[PDB]
Amino acid sequence: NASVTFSYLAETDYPVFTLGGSTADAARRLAASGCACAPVLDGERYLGMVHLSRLLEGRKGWPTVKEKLGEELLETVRSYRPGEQLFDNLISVAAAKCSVVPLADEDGRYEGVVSRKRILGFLAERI
Amino acid sequence: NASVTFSYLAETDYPVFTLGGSTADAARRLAASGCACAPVLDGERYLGMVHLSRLLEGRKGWPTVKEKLGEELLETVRSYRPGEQLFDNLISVAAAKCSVVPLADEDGRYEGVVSRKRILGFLAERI
Repeated sequence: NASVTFSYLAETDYPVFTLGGSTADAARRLAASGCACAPVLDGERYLGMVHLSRLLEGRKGWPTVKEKLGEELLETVRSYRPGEQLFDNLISVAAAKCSVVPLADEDGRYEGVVSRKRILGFLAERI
Repeated sequence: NASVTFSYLAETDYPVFTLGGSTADAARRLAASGCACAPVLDGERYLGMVHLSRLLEGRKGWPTVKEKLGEELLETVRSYRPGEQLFDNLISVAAAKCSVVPLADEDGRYEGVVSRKRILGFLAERI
């Protein structure tokens, strides 16, 4: 399977937020969905990952309606093109803080995520 | 390679809770630590995994002050012995809901966890 590309495991049924959007919404959706982190877009462009731990940092409750998803909240980690080879990149994917890595095309347009869970499921059948 | 055991990747710096403990504290600790789920013990004995999403189910924000961590909240998923072979069990580990699997000895004493992150990092070195 040496030539298998990130596209193979792409998922779009994963929480994704928009820059300037509701942080209360974001925190709730992350916590409810079993995800510690999710991509944040500006229009179509992937900008960064936001972590539930960061949204709840310092406070005792949940974000209020007024709180906005700023760029300062994001970890602007690398993305992968859907057409990149998965097996050229396992070291970096294993090292990523978030258990999914974001996919973006050549213009930076978000194309979903790939999870460590699905990568391991694929490898387990062939290792 | 072939004969590597779960023990090799075992981690004990991972959140762990105790039966009857504060659910609001547990939920707060999960969210602050970047973990969606963690083991719950009765003494040293592993009982099951608890999920942040389960703890928040039907709560507005945090669990109430009086709520205690009871066994009906747990996913009583399988554990692995530290001496079991990793390469005999990748399919089930990849399939687990939680991104970690609990280790327990022959008597069910909790011995840490093994994460999908560490397993993938280990594989990346040899694929």
